[PDB]
Amino acid sequence: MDVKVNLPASTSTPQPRPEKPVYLSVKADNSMFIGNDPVTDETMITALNALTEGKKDTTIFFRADKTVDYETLMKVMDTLHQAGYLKIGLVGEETAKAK
Repeated sequence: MDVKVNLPASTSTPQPRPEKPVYLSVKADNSMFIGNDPVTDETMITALNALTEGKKDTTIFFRADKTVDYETLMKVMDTLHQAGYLKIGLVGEETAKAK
């Protein structure tokens, strides 16, 4: 008793490529979670470039959880700063200060 069986199957579905704004969202001690596109603090740059095709000339909103520490915001800033990003909108924050 022996026979070679197979599981043939195929499905043709659409694949639209719409355009939408870039919105960042972080939570916990330090965890990035984009809309249906979760990432880490390590692949944050690589992933970002893979999604925005490496475009730092786009107004991206930086949404940081209310449970973020000073060290976290200091790392993300210094990281995105050295990695470019010269146009990052500050969500829920439009106030300036100097002294």
